Order: sequence, then structure tokens, then C-alpha cells
Amino acid sequence: PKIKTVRGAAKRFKKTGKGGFKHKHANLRHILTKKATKRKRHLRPKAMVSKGDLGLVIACLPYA
Amino acid sequence: GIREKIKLVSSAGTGHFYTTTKNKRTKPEKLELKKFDPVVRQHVIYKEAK
Amino acid sequence: GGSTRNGRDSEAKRLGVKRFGGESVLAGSIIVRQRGTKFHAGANVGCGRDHTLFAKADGKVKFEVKGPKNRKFISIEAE
Amino acid sequence: GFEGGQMPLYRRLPKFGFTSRKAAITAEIRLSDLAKVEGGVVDLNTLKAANIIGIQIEFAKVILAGEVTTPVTVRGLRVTKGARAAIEAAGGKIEE
RNA sequence: CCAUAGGUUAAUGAGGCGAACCGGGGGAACUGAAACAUCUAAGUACCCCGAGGAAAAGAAAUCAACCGAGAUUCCCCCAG
RNA sequence: UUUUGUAUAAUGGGUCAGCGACUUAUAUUCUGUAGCAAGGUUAACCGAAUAGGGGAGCCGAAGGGAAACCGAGUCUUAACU
RNA sequence: AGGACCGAACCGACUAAUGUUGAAAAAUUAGCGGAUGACUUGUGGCUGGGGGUGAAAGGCCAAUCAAACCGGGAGAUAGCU
RNA sequence: GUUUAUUAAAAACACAGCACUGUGCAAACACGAAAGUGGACGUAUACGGUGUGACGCCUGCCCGGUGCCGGAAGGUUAAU
RNA sequence: AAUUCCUUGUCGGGUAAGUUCCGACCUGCACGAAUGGCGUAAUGAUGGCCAGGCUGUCUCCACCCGAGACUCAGUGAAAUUGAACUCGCUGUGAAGAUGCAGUGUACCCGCGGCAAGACGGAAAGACCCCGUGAACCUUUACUAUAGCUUGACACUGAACA
RNA sequence: CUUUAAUGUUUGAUGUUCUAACGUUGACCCGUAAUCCGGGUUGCGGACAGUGUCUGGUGGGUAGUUUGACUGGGGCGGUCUCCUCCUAAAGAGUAACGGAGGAGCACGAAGGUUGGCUAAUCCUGGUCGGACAUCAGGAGGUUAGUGCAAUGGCAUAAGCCAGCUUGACUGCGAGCGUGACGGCGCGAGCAGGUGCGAAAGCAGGUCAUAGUGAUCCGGUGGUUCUGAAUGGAAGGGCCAUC
Repeated sequence: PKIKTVRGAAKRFKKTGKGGFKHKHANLRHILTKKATKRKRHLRPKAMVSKGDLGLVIACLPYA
Repeated sequence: GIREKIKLVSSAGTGHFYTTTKNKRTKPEKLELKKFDPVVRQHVIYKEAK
Repeated sequence: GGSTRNGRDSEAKRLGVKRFGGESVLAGSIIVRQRGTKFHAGANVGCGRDHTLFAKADGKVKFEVKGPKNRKFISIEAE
Repeated sequence: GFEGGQMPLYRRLPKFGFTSRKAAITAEIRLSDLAKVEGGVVDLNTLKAANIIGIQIEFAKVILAGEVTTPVTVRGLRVTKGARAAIEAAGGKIEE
């Protein structure tokens, strides 16, 4: 036994120069016909998991 | 219903374009408008609807 | 039938009272389409699309017993 | 990641897969350690003998960390404009 | 008819039973997906034909990538 | 034992004595504690075989970026910001 | 000649009553239907599990079957007592 | 007569007669991880599937739905 | 009407009276002609009503002979068992109290006989609902598939109209 | 450009002629006086079957599973998101199969801006010509109007009379509002180019709140960002997007 890395997380989250994990925002791909640039451009700065939400990936990324 | 969404392109055929909906039974003229280019930084006609 | 639904409350409540505000920007007293019932002045004249009273400046409300006729003309001020 | 059903956050985020696909052949060394080379030359052929990372390396890159103690001689490698200057200030040579 | 099937002598082999490992062939449902249908359960449980001190595998119609490695196998790593 | 409430026409119980239900292995956070320290550490294995050898390989010492790329700085930006 | 009568053997299970660890897991007592026909019965063999048998009831297949006896899958599965 | 061995034996089903439909005999039809057998050592007044009930007095209208056959004016149609 | 709201249709028969049986009429809410229409003979461990018989079934019970129950001996089981100084009536109350608030009534252990209770003893309630529980059964749900059938490739050959 | 036939020719199909693939649902004899059928010999049928695989169709003969939640039995009926209203007890919050209505779109104008305007209705007099539809007077008017609810506001009009036209645009943004969260609401202002106006000044759509839908999967416009020998390519990624 070794425990596996969870693909639910390892195709979603990445590691950075600060504690936690960095991810993209959603709601930017599917049907943009009613989405002005002020509702698209601002969905690219990325965000972190770092609170009680990190304890949900602590066994999903056991080797990150 | 089922009118199919319009695509509007500049005369260079580039990968920057506008998408919208139009009524099928009114004003049969081609949808065209003068707007900006994000690299050439000038106003051009966006056209070629359907 | 039709009932109860009612959906979203969307707030639109008061904030610009007494000595409210400080180190960060205030939204002021917000209302539901009534244009005169809580009127504005100075930095917080706002009213883009929802009658929010927003500014480029921070401080407390002055909240004074003066203003044209029945209108309050509420403003924030530097300390 | 189970949160009572209600479509969990790890499924609401978008999928990725495109990566640099070269870590198994690319070595990363820093001027703060294994940088004296015991009078020798810094080269990919001698890195494969320096008791570090093994023989499958096809590319070796240098980063500017710490200070340079010797007039070190380097042949090849991918070396930053800072690392090339930190070795110049110490009396060393960069052969390409 | 020539031959072969049958008959006959000598030689050599097979025949039944055991503990496990093992080769080839057949083969679930319940279960894991907090339901289920591809997926998983599982080529397991179980059955059939059979081999050896082991069986399986091996001295390249393999991988590599301009630099070469180089019979097979099991243990620790490459690596979750 | 258990269900707003239980002396409850709720529930269980004839009795004495044996036996009777949370284990370590894989990964990790928090906590204690210890050797070394910009380094730390061995696995399988070998070993006159709890010493010693074995440094494969891992963990750490540099980040920004899809990636090319750049790096004590960096992505997007005409960037000049 | 008689799926002919009256009626024992032989078969029946329509009905009441005594039973329900009773001598009894269909027996007892007393009525009471049929009885040369689709009758009644011995011994041997045949039909097997999704497969039999049945003028077809979830009835019959060793006191079970709308799916049996003996073991294994297995410590199946309870958002639960 | 037969059905529910044990809460029902009655009007169920069996059944001379009546009618349909498949079948030309390597029959139709059936059982099969398939040879082999059964139909039948028979042969259309024979065999398979099936609705109606001895014998009598008699037996209305409907092909619009679904199923099966017979057809080619039109819509549509596979491997290759 | 084993079909029908109103229904005990309604007229008449049978009767001291008859939701029951018959003769008849036909608003069959929604009978009906080979998943036939409808009637007889003959049959039935077959349906219903009337009348004669039988008689303690009933009116009203009583004796007569025997078996058990009754009393022991010998041999000796079964389900149950919180603890038992378990008595009325009224109140309170997990809201119908043996036991607590009030007021009344009983020698104790037996013993043949009864059974109004102790919500008795026996069933891990059947009832009704609930559970992305279980398993069968149907189909104009969903997904799979034999059988049968259309054309075809191949084993598979020569030629004339 | 045509409507098409015959000489010659390829072939689906049909017939006929033949035996080279093949059935043996023929026979005798050997094994052997074996009612079997292995062999041996000779017929019959014949490219028809038979045997393997493919293909369209018909499809419980055979197999597995699914068939929701809320409400004082269960169901039927109603409801499930967004917008709006009453209930909410004068702060924040909130319950009732408690009480009621709309939307699941439409406009290159119902958008942007420069210059102007103010409406409903009734009474009288007057015309076919109106409870009133053209006009004058007397009264009256966010009792008119907004692309459409319901509520709120509008003339310093956001309602409508004219003119000219896309700021219905690309990269950047201090931040603030709501909900446990995802999500959802609002936004000073820069640089680039555009629209209206003499100019100040204004515009990053629609008076304000509804016409909705994360991820997956697949597809399309651009692209020295990538592309397992090398170099292209196929497919990714980034940016645009259905």
C-alpha cells in the first residue's frame, strides 16, 4: 500500500509559493452569447483553498 | 425558435468575433456594425451574418 | 396555487444613519425605486442602476438637520 | 470531498491536462550548493557522476542562489543572465 | 487387388490416489460506483483437462534516439 | 437501556457460575520528544549478520507562467502601467 | 353390449363431533359418496433443478418448492433497530 | 369425471360435434456449447397450433386501432 | 339478473306477515349471438323456497346405566416466574392507579367449584404508513438478446440463350 | 443538350446443358449370420442444399434494472428556477398544501446623444363622426405613458416629436452589497479607438427589478504555446466560442 492521488483534484488544483492550492474560476466556457467582457475578463485572476475547504483535499493530494 | 445564433467577423476573418440573436421574420438586411479591433486598435465593419 | 415563491429579498435597506462609516467605503442608505425618500450629497451621489450611494472616499456620515425641503442630502466626510 | 451531495466544488471547477512534460529529463541546480566542483568543470557528462539525480538527464539548468566561492568553469547548461554575472564577479568562465 | 482394420510376440509408455504451489480451458451473483445501465465485482468463488521440483519466463522480428541500453526472474525504487 | 412526560395496564428481567465487543499496517494533520542541520535520510540487500557497509531513491534548499519562456523576480498588458 | 343399478372387498374426503404435547404432526367416532371403469394395486425401470410432473392448485419433486436437501461465494447489503 | 394433499369441490377444465390456420414429407413443429432423436417406421379423410361444447332452435353490424397475409402508386431503407 | 343508483323495481302468486322463492312487465346507470345466443332430457358429496315425516333441535327439563372430574398409592412431565405486607370507593395521573392525596373494609393457611379482572400465557402484529429496502408478476418504461426471416461474402465449378 | 435500340461485351436474375465444390433424408458387400454405421464399391441429387462469418428486419422464446421530493392516511389536483406582492410581530432573522400574480423574452431600436414637447377624461357648441375617435371654449389630469407583470419613480422626464448614428467596444480597475457556499447585485476611474453636440458635457446598451443552467463531452475562428527518433501532420493548450 501507498495511497493514490485523487484525479478529481489532480486535474483541478495546482501548487504555489504559499500554503494551500491554486485553482481557476468556473462559468467562463459554455454559452457566452449573453456574457459581456466585464463578465468574462474578471474570471481569470485565479483563487486559493486554505480554510476548512483544504481538509477536503488533504487526502486527495497526499504527495503534492 | 431554432433561428441559429449569428456570428459577426471583420474582413480579416480573425479569431475575435461577436455572437447574438436576431428575429427571422423582420428586417432581412444583413446585420453589420462598425467596432474596434483588439490588436490593430482601429474601427472596422463586423459582418458576414449567416 | 402561484404561492408562496417570493424568491430573493435583494436587501435595499438603510446604512447612512447617525455616525456610520469609517476606514472603508460605505454604500449609504439604499431604497426600492423611491428617488427622494433618502437623498444624497458630496462624494456619495452614486445612483448607477440601483440607487447605491458609493464614493471614491472614506469616512463617517455627517447626518445633519438641514437639506432642501423634505430631502435629507446625506454625505460622508473626512476626519 | 463529499459535502452532502449538492454537486461538490471539486466538480464545479474546470479540468486541466496540458503540462511541460520534461521533469524526468530536466535537472535543476543552484549556485548555493554542489557549485565548487572540486577544481573540475560543470558539464552534463560530469553531473551524471556527481552523486546526484542519475543518468536519464538530457537538460541541466542553473539558478542564482547564494554566492559563488570559486572561479568555476562551466560548459553548456541553461544559465540565467544573473547566474552568468554572479560567476563573472567570482573570476569564472561560461563556455557557451 | 496392393494396403489398412482385426489377430500375434518382444520392447517402451498410459491407467488409481494425495497437502500446497502451478500450466491451459470454462466461469457467477451479491458487492464497489451512497440508485444503475459502460466501469467494478471477476477471470475471483467454483469446475474441467493436466505438468514440474518448481511451473511461467529467456539469450530480442525489444526498447532507445544520435547518446545508446541489451537474455529471463523476484525484492526495494523510478511512482501512485 | 430508550421515546416531549414514566410508580406507570411502556419495554426487559426464574437463578448461580464461566466466556463475552476497537486490533496495526498504509497515507496525513495536530501534539509531545530526539539526532543532525542547509542539509537530512536510507530501502531491498550484504554483514561472524541489533555494529558496520548499502545514498538507489526520496524529502528540503526558488518562485512567476497553459506552455514556450523568464528567474530573485514574474504572468497578462502597446505596456510605458 | 353397459364411464348400467342395489351392495361388501377396494377406493373416496362431502359433513358433523371428540381432538390439537391427544394412542396420535389426517388418527378416532358417527353419518356417508363411488364401486366393470377415465377402476384398483405389487415388483422392476423411466422423467432432475430452470430441469422434471400436473383433465394446471403456486399444487407435486423425501413433511420445503411463486422454486427443495447438503456446502461455499460471505464477516452479502442496511444513511437502520 | 378433474383441479386447490389441511379454512373452497360449486357453475372452472376435460369432452362426441362445429370452425379457423400452418404443413407436400430431409412436412410444419420441438429439444441442443450438437451431433442425435422426436413428429412418423406415419403421409392432407395425416400431423402441428387453436377458438366454440352432446343433440336441438338458431347464429346482426363493424377492417377505424393492433396482429397476420396479398399487392407495387408514392415516402424511406443494410452489408458491400 | 352472482349485470342496476332509486330497490325489498312494480303488478300479481305463495304467507298470520315474507328484503328471501315464483308468474310477469322491460329506463339492460353499462344483457346479446362460436372469449357464441338460449332451453329441455340425464347427472351432481350442486343453489333456494313450500309441504308431509322424524323427534328433548325447541317449549320446561327429569330420571335410568357407565366414563372422567373427586380421595389416595406407585411412577412423575408442560407453557409461565422484577419483587410480592397485590383489598374496596373517590381524586390526581404517560391524561380508565393493587401500591401515591382523601376516606372506608378484611383471622391465617387452605379447599371443591366458578371466571368479572390482573389491559393473563403463546406469535420480533398481520392492520396502515414509511424505506433512491427485497423479490417476483405485467407492459404502449429503459437497455440488452435467441428464434425466425432479407440480402451478401466465402468453401464453389464450366457454358449457351 | 437529347430520346434510345441493336451487333459486340461485363454481370445480378431466370432457364437449359454438364460434373470438377458438396448432401447422402439411396443400395450392396466387408468388419460380421451385428435391423447400428466405420470401411469398400456403385448410384441419386448437384452448384440446389449444407457449413462458417457478415447484414437489414421482426422480437419477452430468454435476461437485468428503473418508476422523485413537499402536504396532519395514501393518491388526484397544486408546487419544484427566476421576477413580483401579502403574511414577518415598527431592529437583524423567520413558519403555515396559509393568502395572490408574472417570466423562461423582445428591440439595431423600445440603444447613444443634440435640439423641442406633455399628456387621461368629462361638459357645452359644432360635422356625416362614435358613451369619446378631426376642432374652439368651460372644467379636469404621474387618474396618461413605458415592449409585457407587480410595485416604485418619473416634466432638472426615465414618457414622445425630430436629426445624426453604434460607448450593444478591447485590455486594466479602488472596491462595496447579499447568501453557509457556489452563485447572484452595484461600481469611481485610465489607456485605445468610436458616436452625438458650436461646446460644456454625455454614452462600456434597454426607467428599475424576470426571458435562466456549474463541470463533463464534442465542435468551430485564430495561433513558432506544444507536438516521444527527426521534420511535418493528427490532437491538445492559450485567446475567441457553440
